[PDB]
Amino acid sequence: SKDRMVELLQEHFELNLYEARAYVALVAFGVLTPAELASVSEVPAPRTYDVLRSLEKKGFAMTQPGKTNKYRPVHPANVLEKFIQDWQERVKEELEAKKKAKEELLELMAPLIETEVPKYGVERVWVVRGIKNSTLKTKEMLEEAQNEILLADDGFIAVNLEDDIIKAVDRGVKTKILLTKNLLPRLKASKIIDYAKEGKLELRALDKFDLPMLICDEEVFFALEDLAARYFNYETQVWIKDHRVVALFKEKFNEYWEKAEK
Amino acid sequence: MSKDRMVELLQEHFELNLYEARAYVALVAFGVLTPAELASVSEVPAPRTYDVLRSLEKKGFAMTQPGKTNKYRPVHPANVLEKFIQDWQERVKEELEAKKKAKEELLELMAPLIETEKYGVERVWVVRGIKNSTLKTKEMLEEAQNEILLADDGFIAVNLEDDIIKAVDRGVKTKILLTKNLLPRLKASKIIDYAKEGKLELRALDKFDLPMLICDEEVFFALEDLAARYFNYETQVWIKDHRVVALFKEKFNEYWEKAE
Amino acid sequence: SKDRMVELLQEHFELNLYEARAYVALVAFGVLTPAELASVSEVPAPRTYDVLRSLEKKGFAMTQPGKTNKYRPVHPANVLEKFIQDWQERVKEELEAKKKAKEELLELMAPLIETEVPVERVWVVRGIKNSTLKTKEMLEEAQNEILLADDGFIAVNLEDDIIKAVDRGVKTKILLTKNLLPRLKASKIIDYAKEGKLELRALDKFDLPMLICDEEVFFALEDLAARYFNYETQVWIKDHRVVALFKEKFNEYWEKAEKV
Amino acid sequence: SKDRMVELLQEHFELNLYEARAYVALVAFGVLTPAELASVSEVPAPRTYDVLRSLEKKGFAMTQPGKTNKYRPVHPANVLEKFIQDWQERVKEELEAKKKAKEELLELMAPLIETEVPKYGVERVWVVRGIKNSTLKTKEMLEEAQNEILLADDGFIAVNLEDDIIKAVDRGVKTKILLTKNLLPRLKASKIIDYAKEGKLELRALDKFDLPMLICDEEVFFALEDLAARYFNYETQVWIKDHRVVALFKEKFNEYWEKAEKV
DNA sequence: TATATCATCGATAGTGATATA
DNA sequence: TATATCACTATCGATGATATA
Repeated sequence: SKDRMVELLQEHFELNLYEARAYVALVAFGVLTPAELASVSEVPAPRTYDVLRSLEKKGFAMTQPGKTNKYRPVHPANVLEKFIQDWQERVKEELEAKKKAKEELLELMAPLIETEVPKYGVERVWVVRGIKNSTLKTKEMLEEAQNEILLADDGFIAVNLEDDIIKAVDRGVKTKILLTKNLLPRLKASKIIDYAKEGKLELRALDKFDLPMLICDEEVFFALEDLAARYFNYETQVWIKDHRVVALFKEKFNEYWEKAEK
Repeated sequence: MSKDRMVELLQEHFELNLYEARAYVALVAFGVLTPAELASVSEVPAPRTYDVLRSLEKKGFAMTQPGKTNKYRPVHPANVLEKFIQDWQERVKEELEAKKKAKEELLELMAPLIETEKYGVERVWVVRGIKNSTLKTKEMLEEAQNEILLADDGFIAVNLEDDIIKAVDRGVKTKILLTKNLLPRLKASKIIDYAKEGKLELRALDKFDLPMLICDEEVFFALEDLAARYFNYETQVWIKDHRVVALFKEKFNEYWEKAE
Repeated sequence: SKDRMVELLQEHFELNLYEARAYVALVAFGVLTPAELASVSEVPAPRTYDVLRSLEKKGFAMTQPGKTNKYRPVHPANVLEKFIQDWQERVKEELEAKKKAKEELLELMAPLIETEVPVERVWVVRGIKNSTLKTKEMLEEAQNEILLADDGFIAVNLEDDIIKAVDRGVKTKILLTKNLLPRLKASKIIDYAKEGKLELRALDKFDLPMLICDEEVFFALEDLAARYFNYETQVWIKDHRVVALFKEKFNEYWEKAEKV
Repeated sequence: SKDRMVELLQEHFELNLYEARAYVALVAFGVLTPAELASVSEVPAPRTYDVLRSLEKKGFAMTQPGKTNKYRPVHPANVLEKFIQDWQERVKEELEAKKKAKEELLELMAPLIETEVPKYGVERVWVVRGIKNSTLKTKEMLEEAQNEILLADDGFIAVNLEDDIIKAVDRGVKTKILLTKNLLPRLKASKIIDYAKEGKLELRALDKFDLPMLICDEEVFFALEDLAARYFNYETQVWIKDHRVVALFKEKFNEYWEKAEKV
């Protein structure tokens, strides 16, 4: 059962193999010198000196310093109990430290904490050119619109999104639709005209506007004008997610909005 | 030191490594992240983001977002951080109980070995560390038969009130000299009950250079070296010799004439 | 041995745990044997020898005349000061190697660089600290107009590029926040401002800082999280309609700005 | 060469192999996609994506975010210079941090600084037995005595150390020698008695004192009385280095001293 | 014998390669 | 073609064994 004594020492009292063996030897034989320890234990001769000295610091042994160091064991009923008590104080301090750390981390993370869940990533700028990619990107904006939808279309949009707008409107999203006159001839409803008549959305027409745009909440979608590209529907478009930037486009839209209607 | 301070604290007290700590701040910062997005916005290497995010969920700091494409959300700091300390307090409670079990079992195993602890023919021993003072002074108290002279600076016999009271019950004459700063510790103590009841003498003094414990013909004292104390390696001596004890006893009686 | 001393040593003086402890021990006790070091410290006995040998190689300890392997500490005032000196020295050495490398790189990349003309009309730059990596190209390419509303990051340290553009007869309007004014003391921009070579106004604040050069515009987005990680997004757009839009906003700010 | 450019990038601009290769490719070809980068560089296909994004953050590239990310290089004349400048600020901050750390370490170590050289160790307690070890230990005390030497000998000190005492005295060490009367018969004529007569040291004799001791400065050397052992000269002796403890023994010596007879 | 040193393990952490629809 | 993951290196620090004179 000496192995058991040694086993319980390493596991619950911060003693390593040799230190555990050394202490067990002391209790059993009483007073030992490093050399004597080597002959009655499994502690290597060369190590018994620092192992006994080690126990000395841990409170497991008392010593007679001299040419020949004598070591006697502390009564296990004392050292073992003293340890647990000491251990409990160390644990209390570590607990106080973890709690302090938590309070600090919480104050630091307060400003950084984000309650909005990123819908399709953290990117706030996206460059689109394809007809497919332009369509998907626009559908995302409308699908995620919550407050307002401002659409100034001259025809740069590759797809008719009557259903996506109407789906957005039925969700309670305020919608303003601005069209060029020579799009109405192809804009026979096909709803929207219906929703307009029913006052479910606003619909105004204008002959000319140079900066067509799609605004959804705090996002804007616009093209970098390229007349040739627009024909091939490969015109470069930009999506931006920023209230400052969108607020600017929103001012431009309202300038258009107050100038025409049919 | 804002973000980095957060990564600092996380690594120091919540067992996250550097990459895990960074990953968690990012999650909290951006709400949701792909392993790719994480590598992009953070100093966690791309090839490591995958395992790093998997390690965070296993540690309870991150949850795998519904569906696919490997999207991870952070567990709210108030939740994970509070939960971590709880579970840690839980594991500590478990260990504290295992220690108390081990002690009992060890004492059960060491009973046979200790025929005598009659503690030897040696008349001098050294003990390292003031925290280890009572590991010897307790044996002095239990063996005392006639006299006890204790001038405590707060370390000689800390938490040995019961052994002192017991010795008194055995008819050992006891004189206790304390520094006035130790008085409050004696409020609910049973020692005052014995002092005013005249079972032992108890006096106080602002300070005295040489704290000591005398029991019969034994004496215990500490040396004084600043460096040694910084390392918890102060030297304390126990001597069993009538001439030397008589010498220390004279010093005690000098102090005792100035107390209370 | 305050844990904080060992802490600082590891953080700022490139000692490992055992070495940091060893050095405190030396200073504490003045002279130590490898054996004595292991005894009084938490440095393993089997490691004290190399650890002390490593301390001398790092200049923190000197080998006592001996010869029985006794080690003394180099006084903190000496070793600590010398470490910083040598570190300042190595940094000076590296700074020169960097400037050499730069020159050599520019010489090697010369042949490659004939592919520079800013087809694409939009680019993104990460980090407000990287703004000028693009805004510098804008300024040098400016031919007709320059409209700069700076909050302190748009065109930091680009005074010379601005002055140069003006010299080429490019009309310049600079709108600054009043907190940046002191930075212009004796600056050459004021010399041109007072000489009527450029307009310079100040404003308490403005939401959308920007740089307009000809038909190009440069601006930053605004996300707190992104800034914590040095990953703020900045956009460069080359489009007359969009520039016209931003120029309208600029002219709104410009109508409210102090003449400076 | 391409190797030289990549080599200077890794060494002085905090770029790793792939990042360095990637940047050099950008400068050479202008605008690249991750897939394009793989076909004109040594950057592994699977890595080109995170490698290009990495440069993006370091200020070595500009990007068009989209399904297919396009990357353009920053002009090396700009990023390289910007780097050196940024790096100089980081070193500046680090210097302030090292210096601050130094001020604190100095304040913390001030009380701990030790000017006294041990000579024979840090031990302040030593247990000695035997003539050899008892003799050597006493010779050391006398060798290191600087201020005072107090000797109360009844014969427990074993070997006669007249020469070690006289050597100490000639060094300017104040010496008080207290002896038992029945040890005087063995001291004439040599040598201590000569120094006593010449008033180079004090010499007093006393019939009885129960606690013999050797005091050197802040060290005391005494035996744990064992008459049987003392005959076999194997009596247990203790050496202690402490001003408080030595001060106590010194009071006892002085008690004996005021009771002894001169010469 | 009592001085003086080595060997093995696991975990970081930086860095260049490899694998799956 | 993009995603997903691995593999090697050196250092640390913890722990159990070996080497001189």
